[PDB]
Amino acid sequence: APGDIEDMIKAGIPGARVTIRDLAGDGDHYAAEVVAEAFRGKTRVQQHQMVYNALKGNMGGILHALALQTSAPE
Ligand SMILES: [Co+2]
Repeated sequence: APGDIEDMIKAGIPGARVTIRDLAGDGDHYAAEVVAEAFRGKTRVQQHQMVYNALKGNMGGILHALALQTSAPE
């Protein structure tokens, strides 16, 4: 459902700030910015892993369907 991606990220990574946009408005492919203190000192690969974990396999094709930008809070 709409908002479900954002909900799962925030449930799985407590304290995360999430910005989700629906690429092409197609209800299929998305881009997400996730900012979380738990990401500080982790590599981008490590941060993305935490986001994939948060989605708990609910999003088919997530490797290509959820384009990620992650960072520690500024
Ligand atoms: Co696809």
